[PDB]
Amino acid sequence: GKMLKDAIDKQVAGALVAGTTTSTHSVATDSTPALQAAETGATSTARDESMIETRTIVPTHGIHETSVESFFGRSSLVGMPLLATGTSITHWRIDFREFVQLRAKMSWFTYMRFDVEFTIIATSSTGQNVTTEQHTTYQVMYVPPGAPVPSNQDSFQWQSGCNPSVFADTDGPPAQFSVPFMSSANAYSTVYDGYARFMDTDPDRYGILPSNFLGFMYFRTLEDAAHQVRFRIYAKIKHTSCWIPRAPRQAPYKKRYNLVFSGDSDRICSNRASLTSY
Amino acid sequence: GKMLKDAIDKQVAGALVAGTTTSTHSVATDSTPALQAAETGATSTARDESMIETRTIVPTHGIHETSVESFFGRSSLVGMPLLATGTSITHWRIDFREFVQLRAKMSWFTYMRFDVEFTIIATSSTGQNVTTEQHTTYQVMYVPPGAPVPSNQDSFQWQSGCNPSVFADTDGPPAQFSVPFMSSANAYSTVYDGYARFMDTDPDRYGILPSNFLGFMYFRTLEDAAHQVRFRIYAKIKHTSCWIPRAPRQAPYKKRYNLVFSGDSDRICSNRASLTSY
Amino acid sequence: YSDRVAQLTLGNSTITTQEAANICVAYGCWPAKLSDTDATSVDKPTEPGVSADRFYTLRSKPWQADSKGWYWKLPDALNNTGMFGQNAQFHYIYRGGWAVHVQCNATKFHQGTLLVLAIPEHQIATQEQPAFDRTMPGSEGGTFQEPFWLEDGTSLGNSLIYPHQWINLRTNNSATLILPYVNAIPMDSAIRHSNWTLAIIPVAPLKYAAETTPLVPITVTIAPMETEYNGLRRAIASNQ
Amino acid sequence: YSDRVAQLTLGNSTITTQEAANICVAYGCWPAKLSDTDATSVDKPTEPGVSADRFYTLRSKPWQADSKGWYWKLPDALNNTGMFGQNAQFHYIYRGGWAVHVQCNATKFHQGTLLVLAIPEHQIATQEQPAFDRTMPGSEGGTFQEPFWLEDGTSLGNSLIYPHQWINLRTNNSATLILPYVNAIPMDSAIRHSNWTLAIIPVAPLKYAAETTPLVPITVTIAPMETEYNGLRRAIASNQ
Amino acid sequence: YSDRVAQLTLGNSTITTQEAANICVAYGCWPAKLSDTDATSVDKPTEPGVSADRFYTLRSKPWQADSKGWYWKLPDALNNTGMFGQNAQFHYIYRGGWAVHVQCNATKFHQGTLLVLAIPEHQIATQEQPAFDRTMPGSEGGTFQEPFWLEDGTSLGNSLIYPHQWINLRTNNSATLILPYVNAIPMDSAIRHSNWTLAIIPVAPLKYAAETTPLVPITVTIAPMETEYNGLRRAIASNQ
Amino acid sequence: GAQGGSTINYNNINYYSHAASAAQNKQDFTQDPSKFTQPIADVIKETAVPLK
Amino acid sequence: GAQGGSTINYNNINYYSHAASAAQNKQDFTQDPSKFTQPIADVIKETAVPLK
Amino acid sequence: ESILEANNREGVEGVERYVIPVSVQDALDAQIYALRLELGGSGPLSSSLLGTLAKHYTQWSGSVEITCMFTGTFMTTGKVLLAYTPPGGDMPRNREEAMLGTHVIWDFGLQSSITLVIPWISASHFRGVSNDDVLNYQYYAAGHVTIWYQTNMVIPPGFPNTAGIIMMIAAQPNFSFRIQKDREDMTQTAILQ
Amino acid sequence: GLPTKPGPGSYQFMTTDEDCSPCILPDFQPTPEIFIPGKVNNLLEIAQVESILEANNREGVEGVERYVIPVSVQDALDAQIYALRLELGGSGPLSSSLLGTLAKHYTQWSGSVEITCMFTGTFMTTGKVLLAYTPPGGDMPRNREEAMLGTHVIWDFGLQSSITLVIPWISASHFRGVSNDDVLNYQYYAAGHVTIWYQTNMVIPPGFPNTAGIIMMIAAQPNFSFRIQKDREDMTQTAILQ
Ligand SMILES: CCCCCCCCCCCCCC(=O)O
Ligand SMILES: CCCCCCCCCCCCCC(=O)O
Ligand SMILES: CCCCCCCCCCCCCC(=O)O
Ligand SMILES: CCCCCCCCCCCCCC(=O)O
Repeated sequence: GKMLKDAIDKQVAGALVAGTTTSTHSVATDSTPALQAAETGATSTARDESMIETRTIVPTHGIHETSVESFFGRSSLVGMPLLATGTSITHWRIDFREFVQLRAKMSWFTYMRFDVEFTIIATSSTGQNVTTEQHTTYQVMYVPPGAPVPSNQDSFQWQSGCNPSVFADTDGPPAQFSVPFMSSANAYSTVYDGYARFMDTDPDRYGILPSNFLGFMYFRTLEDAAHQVRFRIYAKIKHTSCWIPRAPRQAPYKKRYNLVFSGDSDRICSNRASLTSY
Repeated sequence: GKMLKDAIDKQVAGALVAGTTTSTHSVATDSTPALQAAETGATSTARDESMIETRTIVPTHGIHETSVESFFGRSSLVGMPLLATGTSITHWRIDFREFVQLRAKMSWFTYMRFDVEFTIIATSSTGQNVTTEQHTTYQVMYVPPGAPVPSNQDSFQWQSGCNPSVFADTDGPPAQFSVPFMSSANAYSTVYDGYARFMDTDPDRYGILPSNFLGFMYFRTLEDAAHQVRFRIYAKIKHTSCWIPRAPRQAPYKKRYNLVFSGDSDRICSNRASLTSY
Repeated sequence: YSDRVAQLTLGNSTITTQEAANICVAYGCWPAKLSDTDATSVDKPTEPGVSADRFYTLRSKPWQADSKGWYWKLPDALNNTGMFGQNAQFHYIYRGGWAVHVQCNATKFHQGTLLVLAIPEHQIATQEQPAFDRTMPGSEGGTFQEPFWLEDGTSLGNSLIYPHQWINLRTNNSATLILPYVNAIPMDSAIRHSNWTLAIIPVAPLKYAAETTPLVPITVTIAPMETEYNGLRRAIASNQ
Repeated sequence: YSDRVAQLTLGNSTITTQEAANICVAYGCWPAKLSDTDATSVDKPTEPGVSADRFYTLRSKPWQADSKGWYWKLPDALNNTGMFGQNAQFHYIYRGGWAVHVQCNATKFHQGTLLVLAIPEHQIATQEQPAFDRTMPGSEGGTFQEPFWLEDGTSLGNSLIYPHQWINLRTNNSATLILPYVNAIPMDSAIRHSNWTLAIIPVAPLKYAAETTPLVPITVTIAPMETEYNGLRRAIASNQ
Repeated sequence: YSDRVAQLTLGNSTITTQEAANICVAYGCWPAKLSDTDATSVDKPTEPGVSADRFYTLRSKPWQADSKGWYWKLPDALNNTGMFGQNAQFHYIYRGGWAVHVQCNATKFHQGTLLVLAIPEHQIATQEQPAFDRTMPGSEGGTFQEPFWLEDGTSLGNSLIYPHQWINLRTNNSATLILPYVNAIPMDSAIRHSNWTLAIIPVAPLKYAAETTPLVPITVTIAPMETEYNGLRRAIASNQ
Repeated sequence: GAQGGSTINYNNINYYSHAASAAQNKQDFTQDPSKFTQPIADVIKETAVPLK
Repeated sequence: GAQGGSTINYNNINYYSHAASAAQNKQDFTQDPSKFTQPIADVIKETAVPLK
Repeated sequence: ESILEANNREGVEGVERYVIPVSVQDALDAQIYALRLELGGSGPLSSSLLGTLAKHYTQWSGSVEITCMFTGTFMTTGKVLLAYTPPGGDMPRNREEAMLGTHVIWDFGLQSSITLVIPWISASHFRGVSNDDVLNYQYYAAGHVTIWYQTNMVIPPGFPNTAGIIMMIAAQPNFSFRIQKDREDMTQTAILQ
Repeated sequence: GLPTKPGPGSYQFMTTDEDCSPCILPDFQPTPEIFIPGKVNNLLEIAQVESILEANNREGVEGVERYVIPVSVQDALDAQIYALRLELGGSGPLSSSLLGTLAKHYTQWSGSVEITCMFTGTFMTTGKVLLAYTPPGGDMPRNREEAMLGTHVIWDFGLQSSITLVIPWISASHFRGVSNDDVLNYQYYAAGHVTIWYQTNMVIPPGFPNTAGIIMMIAAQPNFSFRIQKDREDMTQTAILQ
């Protein structure tokens, strides 16, 4: 049926890399492809065929593993809240900045528009952190800014009449759910050269764009936990638009909410004793 | 096939918000859009374009998250009966008034016609309420008004020849089932300015419309429970018709079966010291 | 050309006002008779016509400095009045709309504002569940004690969602509301259930250009509209 | 025929250079006004035209032996200058592009190379979160302390991904960049957010054919382009 | 149908009045932009649009028993206000018309009449040539000392040749005048020359139905209309 | 719907017999705000004076 | 695709209502490298001298 | 439209919180009212119909209108300036500063009421409803509404020297909400019995 | 119910799964997409952009100076300016460039690379330079006579400030390994050598700077690609960021 045709999108990865045309020797004063001028800011236009004698090469290699979708389109850890047994409650602030691998991958772009698939793995363990048996339901509640936060395991906030929740078992399959692009802005921002507030220039609000922050995930067990639970929160970025590539992060990350780095030794690649030998 | 076409309904959320037409300055005695009269009971008709000079704005925002279906169309807690080990039996009276979030959401309307998806999460725990292991079947029996109630775990009422029952495991996936609009009336009523009975004006039967009450859910374990079981009963309202919007509840709820409130301090929003500063 | 001048003729009765605002027609729905597709009761209804579809005037109320407001249940307030009252007493079930007219004149030397609410299914409470003398107060009506909470734990400020007009003394001396039947069933008992509440609440207090405060009454005039009755038996006056 | 000779005329102002390289147009995108499909703010924008879309010259900088580099936030650097500055002060939100022209002449007896970066959303840090005097330095601009890390934990070597030119003294004395508006929203506040940073970093140091080092200034000239402003209120100068 | 009710919308600003008389359009000439045939200055004008073509409210004046009158020079009175003021400061020459709205309400228990003159090229004198604080009084305006002679050796009685309205308290509470640009040249400096004077002169004194005289302010609201500016340089605020 | 903008386009497929089993309805239904905002016998056009 | 060479050919079938539920997009989209490599007003053909 | 709980001064209880005082002034250009434009928080807009709906949502967009009704005697006159100031700074301090913004000027007369349309003026397509501090949702500051005497309130001898404005608010047709969220002030400590 | 047989892999979570999954906010309607300049659809658009080699990686050189290879007036003929092992992996100068940092995220590479050099001496400073690419099999070329036997360009300093040496894809296989993993003998994928030599000399007028610089720049050609994503070696953390 055509109605089911609406739920199917045929999508194709068949873009190839550029090929090579055979070329011959050139002795002239007409064509000088090797002479360049980096001052313009343009990258060199010279190609293989104009610099040496080439054979013909039919293109066969795909480019799809470096499409922005493929590069971001896998799951990565973004949150690891620990539910202790004293209160049986925990939360994770929602952003991709606690764990460095996804953050550094995002640092190649300025603005990014995407959806998210979240995946939550819960693991129970003892005080000495050895795996242990515990079968219990847990509740993950999305708490958006301005909604009252639960303060206990039995708080009546966990009613969840308006906050969305997911209920799953600690020893069941992983909870998984998708999320549309939720920013009030038309993209997310990986970096922000401004202040979070008018009438304020506190350093702690520099580089803080609050339209990236959609709130909190809160976690309880539905009864009081017998053992601590660790939730691992994975995000896969999908349906991805990217704008304005950047110099990628090179210094290690130090803080969650700013770009501070050490910068004690100004170098990235390793040293050698002489430029004319390895 | 066309027969399977009967089981598919293509349904679309593409209603947009109103746009903006550009306007220019107006110097006249003809058109006075800013002059109003609130005495009529009509809301102001003045629009942006007639009050200031506007640009053109193409509408892009949807309205679907405030459709009545979307606003009610999620699950909320409505019942939390506890099955103790002494009798291994409990029940929940069926109405959406024990827990305040769903009740307050319903208080925006007078009459509401809907279906229900119920979801039941069972959790076992110790006397000190710490999660514990217990694998057992439980039985939820719909007991409508006039059907004899079970008095024990082994009562022969649990035969369930005519009452519908659901059997599920305490440590299995949650039981879930749907329900059509069951009122003898043509809608449910969120508020009732009348008496439950003729020839009676007892205050305890004021505001009681018994056509909202479809009876009881009764709960046993199929054997005698070793640990207490807590059932959490969630309802999602769906296929929703709503009539006659109301002033929504503002004072906290106090009782399950009437609108009594404290009303000690007559205000809702917070105070300030002066109307001409914040 | 002038929505400040109105005339309302129902039956043998006619109202006029030279300072109206407009006429509020609740939910844009003029009262209408019950169609065969929604009806359930199989007996042929009695439709009394002009004997009941006419304006009735209740006793007036003084607007005092301290007044919190007044309220009337419908049909409750008219259940002992005229041929409406008799048709409502002699039948098990009733249906119909209302034409409500609130009168209050004062001077160009006065100020003050009344809010005139028609509230459907106005179930009331306070710190306690109310007694019968407040839920069904009769022709004399009741008074608010929590006008800020609209007697129901909601707020007066948000009650403009209900059909309403104002009486702002600088502008108008009268409010008119046309109310359709509202219920979750086709017909319902007149003595057991009140479909509408007429509520008149002072918002801006009544002030005079002197300190001597003459009598300024409020007067309610209500006409039933498009009435039907089913279930004829003996006459029963109240749910007690 | 000659991309070494350029003339840039905006408003009442005209720049010339006899040693340009070319003109960099960032992301191949000439500045453009906001279309009705992407716009959200409903008020009619003010478009000041030539009163603001014109070249402004900042104070010059001496290129010294030890210089690490200089930077300016935009619109920050021009927020107190001319009718651009006034339109940016009097409106809540602003949008527009830039025409940037960096001048530095020296001799055929000199050597040295400047890198001229236009960096969008150039949020900066060092071993510490920066204060306001560095995040929004004004017309005088700021100076780099970690030019190798591009003040942001990235690397200067990879900043050629950003729109850029060089000033290599053997080749050219000027760099020209045309910058479109870049943001994740349609308009944004001029005092709270800097959309672009103009960064001028020495890569090859400045050397003279003698040991006596005459004064070689660097001079920045910036023209706003295709500007709009919405949200008219009083004039507000800074986010402090 | 009603020239007693008016609404004036310019920019982000809207005026209303329920007691207007009509609108005076001086010499039947709506403000208009300068045509290429009459223009002399060759540079492309800045036209700020809504950023300047909007109503500005000056500080109010008390109408006292002894009041002789008040006056404001234009553009003088608005030269330090808003984006009009800034565009007038930053350009050598300016042209445009005005929308003037004078407000004064009192009671049906009051009497008194204001004359509201828009006087073009209103050069003033008394027994002495006036100082700058009277020729260009700014936003606060000046006061008459010879209201009978219209500060200029003519007569108030003959000033009805100028565009005018009355505020007669028994009739209206507001006067509206639309003024075209008037000059002997196409454009002229805003700080050196005042093209119009707004003059408000009491003719019948202000009388109250008691001897206790409450505060009755007069309030002026002025919108520039169809403005152009040429000759962009630094901002210059006054001719001193 | 593999995407138009703010258009969610859904094929609700009910697997059970009773219509009540079906998932929630995603249609946008008609909005008549004027039964609540303009509930008056005589229409008052925006440019007119309301009273009289 | 039961295989052409470097052509992955996929029918993304979304079972849920919201487009955000769909799996990741496998299309190759247009590449315009020259907005970053040749971001200059005057094109410089490979065989020409760049300056002048 | 619904009524703003606008007279939220400490000590005002009940129905009186719905009437902003307006008096005969003895000084020029005085301020009547000041209000931070916010759908969230706990100020006067939060308890209205629009504000209570906003309690259930996280984000908002669109134009809002405020309709004011004067309640003085027939013989009482006055002119009022209603101003909307876009964000970036503080509340306007005097009528000279407030008039620089979007504003309407209200003449008391037969038509009892006025509308100030607060138009959607915004860097982004949506704002955050809440003012969540830890999350810096003050980023979404939406400006100021202030009310001023344009001339004065004037009365005949011996009339009430104080009258009222009833403020009313509603959304325009270009308005919407996103992201359902729990209502802050609808709580319970126990199951209802 | 339809009879089924869940098989192996049931209930597993694979990080590269391509599956639809229920949306937790199925009624949400996002903000429109607006035009933004510089949209990127494929990271090989970035790899084709030139970036500066951290080429002067001698022990003791810090900061911006690591970006300028010294070039001097020579007192001897045919001297060497620079030497560089052609490697997208490891930690040498190519590893910190745009192409090198992208290669850190990938396991395999193919295609031609180009190196653009810009001279920074005075207008009056002259010179000719030989840039050589030696295919693998042996060591770095020891003298200019040996290096010239390979692919090479000869650069004349002049008005056009810059030169390109295109390092063409010359390879037994369609792809090479990015890394030099020793236990796995990925030195199998050795990709050759780049060396720079004085073709004549740097010559200056009296009293000019006798030292100038080359800024080396690198980028991928349009025939280039990467395979197999892999974790970046030098982007680590010992603790959760707070
Ligand atoms: C739990 C359902 C709603 C949660 C919304 C999650 C959306 C996350 C997007 C994060 C984008 C910003 C990333 C960052 O700031 O580093
Ligand atoms: C268990 C199967 C039959 C149960 C029927 C449940 C229907 C519940 C509808 C409740 C509507 C009234 C809500 C209320 O009174 O507050
Ligand atoms: C077992 C029979 C398979 C039929 C289900 C096909 C997929 C469900 C249709 C979903 C339609 C809406 C999806 C969308 O386009 O957003
Ligand atoms: C339950 C309905 C069954 C429909 C699923 C049919 C198989 C999925 C289509 C996969 C299309 C791409 C596969 C391929 O050719 O590589």
